[PDB]
This record gives sequence, C-alpha cells and structure tokens, in this order.
Amino acid sequence: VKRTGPTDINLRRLIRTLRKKSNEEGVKIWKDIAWRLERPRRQRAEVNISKINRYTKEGDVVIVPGSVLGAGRLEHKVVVAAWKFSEAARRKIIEAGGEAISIEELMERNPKGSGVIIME
Amino acid sequence: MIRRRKKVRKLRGSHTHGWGCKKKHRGGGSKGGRGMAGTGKRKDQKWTWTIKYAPDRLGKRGFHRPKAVQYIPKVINLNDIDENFELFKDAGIIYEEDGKLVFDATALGVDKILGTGKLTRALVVKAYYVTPKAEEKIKAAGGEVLLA
Amino acid sequence: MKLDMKQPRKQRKFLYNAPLHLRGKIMSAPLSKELREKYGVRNLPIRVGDKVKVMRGDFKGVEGKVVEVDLRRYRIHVEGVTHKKTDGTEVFYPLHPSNVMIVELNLEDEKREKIIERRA
Amino acid sequence: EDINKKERRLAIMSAIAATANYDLVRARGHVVDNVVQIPLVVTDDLQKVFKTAQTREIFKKLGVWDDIERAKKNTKIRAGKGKMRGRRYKKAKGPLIVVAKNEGIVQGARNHPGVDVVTVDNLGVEYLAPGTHPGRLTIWTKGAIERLREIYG
RNA sequence: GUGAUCGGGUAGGCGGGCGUGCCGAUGGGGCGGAAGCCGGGCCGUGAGGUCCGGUGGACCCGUCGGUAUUGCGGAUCCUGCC
RNA sequence: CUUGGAUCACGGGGCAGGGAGUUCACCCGAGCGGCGAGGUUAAGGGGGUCAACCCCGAAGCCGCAGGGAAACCGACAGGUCCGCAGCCCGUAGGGCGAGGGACGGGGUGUGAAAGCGCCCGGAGUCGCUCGGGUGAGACCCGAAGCCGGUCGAUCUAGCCCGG
RNA sequence: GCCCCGGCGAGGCGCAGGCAGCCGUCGAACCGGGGAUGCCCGAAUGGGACCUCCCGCGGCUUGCCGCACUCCCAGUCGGGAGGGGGAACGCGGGGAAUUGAAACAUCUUAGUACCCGCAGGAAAAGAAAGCAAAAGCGAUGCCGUUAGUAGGGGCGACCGAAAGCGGCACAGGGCAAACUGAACCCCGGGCCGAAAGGUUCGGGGGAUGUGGUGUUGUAGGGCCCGCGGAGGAGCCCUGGGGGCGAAGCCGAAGUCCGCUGGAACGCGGCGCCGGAGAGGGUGAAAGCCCCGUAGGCGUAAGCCCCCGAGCUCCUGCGGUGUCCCUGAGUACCGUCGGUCGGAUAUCCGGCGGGAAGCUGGGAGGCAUCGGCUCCCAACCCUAAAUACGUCCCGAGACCGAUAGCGAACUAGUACCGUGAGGGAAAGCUGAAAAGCACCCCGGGAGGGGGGUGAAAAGAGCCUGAAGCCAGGCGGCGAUAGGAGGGUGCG
Repeated sequence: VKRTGPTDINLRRLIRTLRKKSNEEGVKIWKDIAWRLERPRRQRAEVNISKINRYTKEGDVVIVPGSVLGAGRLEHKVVVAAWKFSEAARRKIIEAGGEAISIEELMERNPKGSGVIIME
Repeated sequence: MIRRRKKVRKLRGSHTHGWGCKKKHRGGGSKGGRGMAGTGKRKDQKWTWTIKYAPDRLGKRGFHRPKAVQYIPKVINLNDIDENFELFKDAGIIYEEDGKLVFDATALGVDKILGTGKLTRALVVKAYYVTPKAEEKIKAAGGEVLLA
Repeated sequence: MKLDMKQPRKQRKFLYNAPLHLRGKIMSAPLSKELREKYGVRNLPIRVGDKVKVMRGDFKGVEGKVVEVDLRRYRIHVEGVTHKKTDGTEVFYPLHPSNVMIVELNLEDEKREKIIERRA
Repeated sequence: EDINKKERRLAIMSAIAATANYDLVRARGHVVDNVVQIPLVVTDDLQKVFKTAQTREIFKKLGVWDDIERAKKNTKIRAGKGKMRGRRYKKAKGPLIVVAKNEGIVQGARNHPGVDVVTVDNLGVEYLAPGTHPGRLTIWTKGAIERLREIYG
C-alpha cells in the first residue's frame, strides 16, 4: 500500500529543517533523524527511562526520534530530546537534575551534533 | 484521517472484478463447503489445512473444575512494591509503627508475594505466603518477614 | 392562525385546502396612510363596496371599486379593470389583493367596526 | 463516528488558538480592516444587551458590522432539489460572541445574520471551525477568558 | 544527473486522474436571458472540458472537505417507440 | 468459452431510458491519529439556545507472569560476545556502539536424573479509513422437484333420484 | 342532507373553470361541541332461503311490543350475560419440509412457516418450601455486561444459559383452618338527605356455615391471663378560590426616486424594524405587499387541587402452657414419551405405587450418612419502569413521475379466471381564456386569409432529443468485386 507520511505540518516542517540543517553544517545525524521520523506510524520508536538509564552515563546527551515513556527509574542526570513526552517522564527527568527538551532546541544548542546518542 | 477510495470504483470496467475466469465465484462448491466443512472427521477436502494450521481442534483433552470451587489468588511482585512506595505510604497500606518500616498484605488483598525484581529499601512484610527468592532478597535488603 | 412549519409542502397544502372561514384573512389588503393615521390599522380583509387603488400591474394607478370576491381562486374584480375579447366585448381582469390598496372603507356593519377596535 | 475525549479537546484548543491569529481569520474570509485588536476582548457589560439596535451600534464601534453585512450579502439561493425539501438559502457565517453567563445578549444579537452566541462551558469545534476551516471572527469577554484559565479546554 | 544493461502484454496485483447526484463552508453568475437541445471552433495522449451562433424561458456553476440506489453494446435482459 | 474463432460453434433488426461486490456480526493485517504501564467507556444521569453541543459515569473488556489435564508451584528493570547506523581519534584504519544477532542464568511440566518443550531482560490499548476470511438471499438471473393449508366433478370417469 | 349552543364576519351551493336559479345581515357557508332521522343483507336473532327476497304466531289500541341458541338469579311473571370485528404487539396448544453437514439416517433448518383457541389498550409475570457461601442479599420486569463462557453434540457441522456486578423503576395485601355462632349478603317498593350515605315492608339465599378474628419460620396465630382502652385514615358536593383546558384573537418595519422589461420579487441610489433575517404566496430572484414567525391573550362541557361538607367500620402491650391450627392421589419413588445448555445433575405429561403433617417438613448440580447454612410448597390479587403503530404532531447528507408505496390521476380501479386467487396504464396552455370575431372554398372533419397575446404556447397545448418518413440543396451515379475502414495524393 501507498505509505503516506505524517499528517502533522509541524513534523513535516521539522523534517525539512533537519535535512537543510545537515546540508548547511556538513554532518549526517540530522538526515538520519529525518528518515527515522519519516518511518511508518505502526513502527515509530517508544523508549523508556529504564533503557535510557541502562545505556546512558552521567552528563550524556540523548535524542529519541519518537516518544519517551515513564517506566523505570533514572539515577543520574541527562539531557533528553524527543518529539513527545509523558507527564511521568517529564517528572522523573526533571527530578534527578535533567532536561527534557525538543529537537529544535537541540539543533540550536548544538548544530554539529557532537556527542549525541541515538536511541531508537 | 487518511480516507482512501474503494476499489469497486476502479474495477468498474473489469468484467470479472478480480476473480478470474467466468466460472469461479458461484457458490459453495467454490468454497469447498459451507463453513468448516471438510475438516477431517468425515471428509477430507481441507485435511491438509487442518494438519498444517489447526491441529488439536478435533478431540478431547482433560476436564474442567467448577467455578464454585475455583478461587484465583492475587499476586504482587517486589518490583511493584518498590515502584509504588509513595502511594501506599500516602494512603493506607504502610504503617510506620515502632521502627524500620512495615508492609501489609491488603493493597488489593493478596496472598502471594513473588520474587521477580530487586528491592532497595528494608521493610517488615506481613502476608499469608511469601516465596523463597522474595525472602532472600528482602533479608539481603535488610528487612524481615513475619507470616500471619 | 398558527402556521409553524418549515416544510413548503405543508405550507402550500394548507393554502390550497384551507377552510373558508380563514380565506378572507389571507385575502387581506393594505390601507392608505390617510386612513392609517385615522383608524390606526395597517391592513384589513377585503370586502365588496370598498374603493381600491391598483399599485402593481398593467393597470397601475387605476382607482376603482370592488364588485366581486372569489375565495376559491383567491381573486377579486374591480370596475374599470377589463380587457376586450376578439369579439369586442369586455371582461374583468382578476387581481390579487396584495397589489391593491384600500382608499375608502365600507362601514355599515358592526362586525367590521369590531375588527377595527380589536386591532387598534 | 466515535471520537475520544482527549483528541476532541486538543482540537478545541487548537481552534481557539487559531481564532486568536490575524492571518487565518483574514484568509477564512472575514472583513478585519477596521477591527481593533484580533483577538477582541470586551467588558462583561455586553451580557445584558437585549436589543438588536444597541448591538448594531456596538458592533459598528468595534468594527464587525462589515462582516455582518458580508454575511447578509453572500446569502444566496442554492442549486438542487434541496429547494423542494426546504433547505434553500445557503447562509453565510459571521462572528461569534463567547460569554460566561447569558443575561440578555442572546435575545439581543440572535437575529443579525451569521452571528452566533455561546457560553464557554458549552464550546465545540463547529462554532469555531465551520466547514473544517478555522479562523472564525470571535469576540470574548473577561469572564470567559478567566473561566478558560481554569477549564483549559 | 544517469539509463548499450527503461518503454509488447491475458488471468492478476499496484499508482494517479476524468465524469454523476446530495450535504457543511467559501467565492461567484442569472429575464440586458439559467438549465436542457441542435450545429460548429479551440485546448486536451485520453476519460473530457470550454467558447460562438441558434432554440428555450428560471435557475446554475467553481475551489476545499465529506457522503452515495455514482458511469453499459451485450444478460435467447426489462419497458416504450419505430 | 476454448489449445485453438472469418467460421458450416453460441449470442447479435434499430433508438431512448432502467440494469449487477451491498449491509451486520466476529477474526487477520496495513495507512494515519490520541493517551501511555496503563488505555477505554456502555447502558444511563445532569445542564443547555434542546435529535447537533457540554460535563459526569470504568460496571466490564484488553494489558502488565507464565507453566500445567488438574491439584499446585511460581522468573534476567542486563552477566559475555559479534556488530549496522550514527558519534570520537584520526588518514587506510582504530575505538565506544541504542536497535539487530548469538551465548550464558532463571520459572514450570515431564522424568532417579541429565537433558528436552513452552516462558522471562516493560508496550499496549482506543478510534477513523482501507484490503481480506467466515456466516447470514450475500455480485445479478435460471431448475426439475420436496413440504403445508385451502379451491374445483358447468370438461371428463363412476353411482343414485326423477324424465 | 334537518335542529340547538358557541367562534368567524360576508359571501355561499364537494373532486369540477357550465345553463338556469335559490340561500344569507332575524348572522349563513366554514370550524368546535352536542342531538334527530337512519332502507335491506350481515353475529343476524320469530321461521325460511337456486339469487341482499319471502312466510308467519300472541297481546293492546292501519299502528305497535314480544317470541333464536346455550347459560346465571328467580320461577309461573320477570331481570341479566355471551356470540361477531380489530394492522402489528400479547397468553396458551398443535406442528413440517426445502436447506446445511459439500452423500445421509442421529443432529440442523426449528419449537420455524402454517394451523386451532383466548384477551387488552397494553398483556404476561410478581411478594422466597428462592440466591448463595466462613461474607452476606432481600418481590417482579426491562437495558448494558457476564459470554460465544459454563455446558450440550455422528464431541462432527454446529448449538448455547444463569447468578452476580452497573443502571431504569419501586409497593405490598388477602384467604383456608383453629376460636365464635345468624351478630351477615342481595332484589324490589316506601320515608329522610343537595348528594356520599342512613331507616322501615315484602321476597331470594345461608347451620353441608353468611358475618367477625386470623395469615407466618432459629416460628406465626388462636384459647387463658394480666395491664392498657388515637382506626380515624378515607366517601360526597348545597358551598367559597386556583390551575390546566376547544374552535379562535393581537402581532414591528419601504409598495420612496431613476433604468431594463408584458409584469419588479432585478440593476443602480437613499432609508427603516428587529425577543420577529423560520417557511410559503403574490404577473421574474422580496426581512419591510399579504399569510405568518419571536412573543403574548382567550376559551364551553369536562378532569384536578386548598378549605368547608355532612358521612363510615373492627380493635392495642406484655406474660405463660405435657391445649388447638397452619392447603394430599399432593411432596416423593420407579418407568414411558417429549422438550432443554441441563450433562448419572432441566422442565412438561401419561401409567403403576405413595407420606409425614409443628417433638413437623423442604433445598444445598450422582446416590446415601452425619454436620452446618437458607427457607415453609401443594389457594388468590397487585401500579411503575416494556412491546406495537390499521393513526396524529413534528422532522429529513431519502425519491422526484420506467423513480418513490402496487396506486402524485373517478386504484386494489378497469380487466382476466367456475373458483381459491391475479392485476395495469395514465402528471405540467398561459400573468389573464384574453379558448381565435369576421370573410373565401369544401357534403363535411377541415384548409386559407385575418385577429388576441410579451411569445401560438392552439387544448391532438412547457421543453420537444434519437430511431423512422417525405421534400429541397450539395457530392457520386447504368464495364462493375469485397466486414463498408486506414495511410497518402487529388
């Protein structure tokens, strides 16, 4: 069947912005994140705080191309960027001394994407 | 949302509508029988389907006990006891009397505490039954269990 | 009369098969200002013996007098308002009282006077 | 067709934020060259107006009279068999008045063509987006905005 | 930009478009002549659209989104006419 | 239709109008969207500018623990490796490496037991649309016949009464 | 089509546009309410039907009443009931086959189609000899779930619940017996009373029991004892007020100036109302010409509520017992047939056996023993929430005259069949008939001229397509060979 795309004008704008930002800076992580956001909806990523804490480390920077959910416990501090968040995830990340931000703000605070980790 | 078109609208002008020759979409012979006919008991049209996909559909295995006799217990794990530590403390289940901390066996009203999961804190648990692994992990965390 | 129906077919059916004690009302006509500032009434049901001014049609301007009312067809006749046949004989031209203005009232009946002192 | 509460409410909120924007309102078809603010907030004295003349004058001083006139002029006789079934006079849309508590403004403004009056505890998506086109010209009151500060939806 | 290594097609599967009736919106036309019918010009691979002249005498179209008793050359098809 | 139609194979005098994959209930999947270890309300109740609109209502169903005919018993929020994307060092290559693959450990049934089977390291649910399967007349037309209850001996067969 | 009471307020005499005439202002037609008359057949009924027509018997003065069958109360007279009809919904009985299982026989189709009987505006059910399980609920009935589950089945195809939980709606009363013993009911006539009701006379029944008391569960009631003596909740309308309630009534604002046009409801300009910009009509597209609309008034008889109104029919609380009472071919057991999810454990019926009966008896998913828990059958009544729509109001992403109901129309009509039964087609002049005066030809239907009209739209009537036919124009045309076409040049 014909795989259309996302129906959210804001997702589409973000995808275009990412591809153009990768062209500007001269990198790949943004184009990669673009094709992961453009992937069918019955397949989009869902990551949990157990996983973030397992494979993260104090001070790390993380980008999830999808949804972050609250199931587990975060012991240390992290900066997580995501499209959607849950109330519990915001709560738990803010506690522990962390940031729960967006990919727009990530591209502002870091254009080259140095040190960022993909978790899909 | 995505509202797509029905395909009879495109098959208008097809002369068969996707069914093949002009003789294939007639009746029950076309299906091999109405229903699950030909399943291997008395006839064998679809005996092949049966032995590939639906074995254990023909026969009898076991007995059932009556519902007036069945009682199903409630079970909680240490994972839950740890990840729900603030609600049970805020309301009811936990009684902080005379030291340590105390966990009571009546959140939902439960019988068995199973051992899946680590535990961080040290408590004193009172419930009808508790499992060996759970006992070990509690003891290690530095708590004690007293059966009722 | 109570006519509370947003269905054109019910409206039209009422108008066609209306009883005869309600057709006179539907046959109402307006009054002149010179009679409004005297009686304090804007319209009345039409009656033979009344004087009329035609405010619409080919006989626009003609002043006349009512000599015949027909309820079954919702029409009236006015002396002075006629056409000729191919023979040469004259016949009345039927009018609707929406296109007609009363300029002199026939009041020799107590019931018309009661109508007036009802709606003034 | 079933719909979930949360999606419904998210859509209602998006429609509110849309009507608060100047370019969407101008694109939907409304006359806004005289309107003063967009969004138009006004005192709670508008709840007790019960005469169409007074509301006419108030709308003239705000700047929505011309949208009411557009509504009246773009009312037209429809094409089809609907005229048999009634349902002629395809009518155009004018502005909304959103109100905390009605004290006469319904009687007052209900006849003007295209206008609608509604409370905040009864707000839906069709008052704000007719035809699935957001950006309806909307007049809020202080009471309504302070009730939204609570509801949020 | 690349295609010496793309350009036939029954059963069948997939993609995009033309046309018909009703609704919610938006923008327009009409007794200085609407729909329909006849003969012609232009665009269009095409399904089809639009204009000119005539006849006719009151309603009709476009874009966005929804809905459907939604498209005929055949059934020793049905009805009516020749 | 047929391996095979200009066929001495079937349908075919002309025009206009009508004329054939629908609806429900369950199941398998997808294209989107909402919430998310939880998701979702039904009957119904209250309010309103009264068939549109708004608020309440989680009873129940699915999910979070599985094995076993049953009694009954009751698990890895990461121990090792290989490694795609992407990141770091650089100038080819080398390092960490989510998701993915392979080991190891555990629960239970079976067995003296070892070993084997299912299962365990947190993603589901609620909706709109579409494709399909099963059942209902189930894309449209066509039987001979089977069953039930009423009508008929002005035809024709037989019998009686009177000619 | 006749009469009376009210409303409306001038014309009227059905679909149905004619000639001639009558009715009405002493209030019509029309609308609402109430009365009269009301042929024959038909349940059809005094007795009979080869033709919806005939034949009679008593009693009173041509006119009248009465006289079916089966039953109750009476009984020599009389008084009463039933019978037939009704779309769908309702209670009770009888009961197939096609079909599916890719054949078929048990199963399925199906307790279905159809048949027989009985009721109503709703019917049916309904007040635990129940549900359940260490806790408890508290009559029936309906919705949503429980659940395609428990469970049935050539264990195949397939069939298929309940309790509970969440809600709608809520309501409980009476007999039989024990103990008393005519203290009682009905009909007809008479006197009080406005009436609801009370008091006398004569008859019918009732000792084979009319009336009173009494009604249930770790028991209840009676008899005995003591003490106490709130049946007073309801019936009626001579009364005094209220609300609801017919036909109906009131209801704002432009017919302003120019142009087109046969006609403004149009195009330009200038104004007005609005608790009314819903809908329709009027010579074209109308908030302001008319009906109406938003919003207010008004109503008979009848139904109800507050009060005042006079008027009824038996009795509570507690003790104490070697007193009495508490529903029989019934509970139950075996067997046969049917039916159910009901399985060794559903319900109905026939046959053969058959109890105890308050120191009693039943249920608890095979039988039996013990324990514990729950209840008292074999007699009766009962609203509300529910189902339907031969009907009404009101609406519509429904059809728009080969569609939509079979019927937009003198349609279940014409017509067909001995009959049971079957079953069509058929809408539209124009704003106004102004529906073609008159002349010539024709036996005539008619043709030709003239006239009406904004336009013949001419009743054989809005628009008026194709196939078909005639004529006029253009091209080819009597030495000529292919499915009626394609490519190129003339």
